[PDB]
Amino acid sequence: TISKEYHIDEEVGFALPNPQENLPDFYNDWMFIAKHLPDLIESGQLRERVEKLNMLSIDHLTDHKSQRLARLVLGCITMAYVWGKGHGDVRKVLPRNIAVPYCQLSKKLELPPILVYADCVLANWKKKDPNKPLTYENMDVLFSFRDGDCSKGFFLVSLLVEIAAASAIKVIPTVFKAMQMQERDTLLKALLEIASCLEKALQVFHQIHDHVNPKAFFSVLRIYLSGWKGNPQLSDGLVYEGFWEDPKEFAGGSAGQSSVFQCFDVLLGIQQTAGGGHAAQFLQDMRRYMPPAHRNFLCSLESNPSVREFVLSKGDAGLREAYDACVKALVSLRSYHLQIVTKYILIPASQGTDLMNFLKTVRSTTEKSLLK
Amino acid sequence: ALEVLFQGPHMWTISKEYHIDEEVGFALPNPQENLPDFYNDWMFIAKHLPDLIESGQLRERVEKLNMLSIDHLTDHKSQRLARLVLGCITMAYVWGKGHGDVRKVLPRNIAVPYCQLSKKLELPPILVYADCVLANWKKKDPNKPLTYENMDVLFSFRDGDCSKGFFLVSLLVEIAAASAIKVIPTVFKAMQMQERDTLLKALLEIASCLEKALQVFHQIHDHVNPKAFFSVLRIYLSGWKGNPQLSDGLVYEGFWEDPKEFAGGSAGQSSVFQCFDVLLGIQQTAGGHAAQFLQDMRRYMPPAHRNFLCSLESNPSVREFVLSKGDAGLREAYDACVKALVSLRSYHLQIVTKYILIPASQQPTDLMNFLKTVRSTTEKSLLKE
Ligand code: HEM
Ligand code: HEM
Ligand SMILES: O[C@@H](c1cn(-c2ccc3[nH]ccc3c2)nn1)c1c(C2CC2)sc2cncn12
Ligand SMILES: O[C@@H](c1cn(-c2ccc3[nH]ccc3c2)nn1)c1c(C2CC2)sc2cncn12
Repeated sequence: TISKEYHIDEEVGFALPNPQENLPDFYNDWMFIAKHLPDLIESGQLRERVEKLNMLSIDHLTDHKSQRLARLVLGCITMAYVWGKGHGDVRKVLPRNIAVPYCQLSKKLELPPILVYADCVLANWKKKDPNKPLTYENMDVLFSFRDGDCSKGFFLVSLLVEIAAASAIKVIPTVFKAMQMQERDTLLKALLEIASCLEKALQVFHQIHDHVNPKAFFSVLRIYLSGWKGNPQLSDGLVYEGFWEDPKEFAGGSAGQSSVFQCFDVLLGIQQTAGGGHAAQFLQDMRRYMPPAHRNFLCSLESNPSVREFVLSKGDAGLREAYDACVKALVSLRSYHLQIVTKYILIPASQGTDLMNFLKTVRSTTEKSLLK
Repeated sequence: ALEVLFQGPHMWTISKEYHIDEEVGFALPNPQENLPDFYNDWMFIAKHLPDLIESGQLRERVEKLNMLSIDHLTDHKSQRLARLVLGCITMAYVWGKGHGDVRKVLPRNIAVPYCQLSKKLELPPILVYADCVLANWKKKDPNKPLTYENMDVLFSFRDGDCSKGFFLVSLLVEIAAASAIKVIPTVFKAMQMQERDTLLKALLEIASCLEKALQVFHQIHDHVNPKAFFSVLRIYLSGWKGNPQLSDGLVYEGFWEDPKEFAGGSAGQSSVFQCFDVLLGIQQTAGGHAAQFLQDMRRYMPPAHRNFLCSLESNPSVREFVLSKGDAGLREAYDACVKALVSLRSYHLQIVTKYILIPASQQPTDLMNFLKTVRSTTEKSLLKE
């Protein structure tokens, strides 16, 4: 089994298991702002409340779960401060009373000082009833940006698909041990088990229609997910007052920072990060925005022999069929995702085109990996 | 690799799966000089680039080739030689005499097998540091040692291009630095086991290897001349990523639809220098252009060597360990490694002034800033000035 040092959970996988809901009393001033973003943004009192804060030390965040909650809290406040109401007026400087401890905590956790997928998706959740299962009805997010932003639906549906895909992670050690031991039948059962997990993850995906609406996603949520890397609104980046002299550019929160999807492309030999193209460059850059243990996990998978090369080298139709079942399940997920992105991004934009090409290039690379 | 999946990142030994040699390190040990007779048509062109470019017959000889299958390259060394052969021909075809006329399309009879072999080896279809430096060499006498006098390159671009000097001197510095690679497992085991004296001897041994590598560097003056390097060799090292001569990249006829952009051969693709920055916690790859360039150049390294660098990043921080000890001796040994890197990079800046900066001014920079930023990042990693 996968070492504890990789921080992969048996149940939720790359998601943070049982995230912390509240910070120690020393940080109640941060917690008040973060828990009241919809009202403080709408009223215009948010930027003032941030500017009125006293610079706190990160020294009172003892455990990893408190450090991860503080990252989500500070990250949500930073996005809200920079974008405000999201109708034009951008703040180009992050005050030192928040930027200093944000960059300090970010340096400790080896993550950039910007809200990432690991903050608003992997750590932004809770069970309503701990005795009930991990289903949409029994879950909620810790923070939202605005009322009606569909943040709960967007984040929880991504999280539920992450957990659905995570069921195949435990099969990875079996795949590599079966190749080493030359256990052909074991590798076939293992590849077929991974395919069924990825097929089950596509069924989970269907919930996106019931908890997100195109208008709220396109006109509201999108604003707060935006970063400052190649953005004309902050052409040189953001100033992290009292930490850096020059403004630093960081990419916004992306599902391209999800370790589960990157790990199945690595596992199946789908060279998503190879080729020198924009899609490959983006996905490689997004690894720097993943928790360090999860970034280490992906590299360890790349250090292991190629499952695709092994299957190609065997002249075994059954083994090729099992390998192709995994690849087909990934093409199916990415093809369904493209239809969702057409409904939620492409069509609302007409009532953008680059995101379609990025997803189509990623999907095409997966399709071209089929042995047949 | 399976053990690291079950017990976590731990580099107690350098596995053979990383393709690092005990003697030449990241360089390809004993590279193949000749391809099977099936590829003599490629070999003729590659071995005669100076004469074929100068005569004007080169582009014609490439266009006259029949598309050969990569199926007759069985071993890894033949595949690496074919990459160097095809890569050298591609650079010569694209640039020609290098005085204006560029070819924006690579013919399919060469581009198809080049991209096929490149896809197998997980490297881009452009000449990389691993081709013209790590695989472009041979021992004149196998019984004599790895010294400049007993070595030669397999391919050159033009007569008097100083390719032998530029490539072999880079290679000899690579091998000099490689002697410290075997000390890496000792460093990680000493930190795990809390063996303070062992870690001190290990850090001092790495420093002496990096100090010996600066002495090796001095040979650059005797085998390279500024005029030949600036007016000739530079042309053939140029790539097609952000180049105004091939603004959209190169067309790899019969392999890709759109023209693909790839960066030219760079010493920023050297795994030995990147691995000592990773080992010493010099965050060379951590938002600026210099950091982005060095991270991108990892995609141009052999896959096993790219995996080696990420495995080093997965292991605990030697810098954090040394900082946390309040031990002047351990800090002095750590600083000896960092100082040896600052010394190398400072001597290199003087070489780049002599070979690039001054020749550029004697005619009717961004690379200076890149090197200065890399050197500054190394200097700022010193615990005590
Ligand atoms: C409202 C529905 C959704 C929309 C509009 C949407 C949109 C997008 C966009 C625009 C990208 C491109 C990267 C970027 O610009 O950040 C992307 C990438 C991606 N999305 Fe979604 N997404 C949706 C739902 C989901 C869900 C539920 C998941 C499940 C985890 C998911 C997983 C991914 C993955 C893994 C990528 C990276 C590329 C790939 O591996 O195919 N998406 N998505
Ligand atoms: C004729 C002498 C030399 C010149 C003019 C020269 C020039 C350059 C240039 C222009 C770069 C910037 C990157 C690029 O544009 O691709 C560079 C980087 C570099 N060069 Fe050289 N070089 C010389 C000799 C050497 C030798 C002998 C080595 C030994 C291995 C070496 C090692 C490096 C390294 C490691 C880098 C990456 C940046 C760094 O880590 O400091 N150079 N060089
Ligand atoms: O990649 C993120 C994203 C950016 N945009 C976006 C970016 C640019 C845009 N332009 C016009 C619409 C639009 C939407 N949507 N989603 C994302 C998530 C974030 C929590 C981190 S969760 C998820 C699942 N599939 C994608 N994502
Ligand atoms: O990075 C490569 C390079 C580019 N240029 C260059 C780049 C821009 C220029 N502008 C005017 C002259 C000129 C030369 N020199 N060297 C390089 C090597 C390549 C074989 C792989 S070997 C080596 C050691 N130090 C650097 N290098």
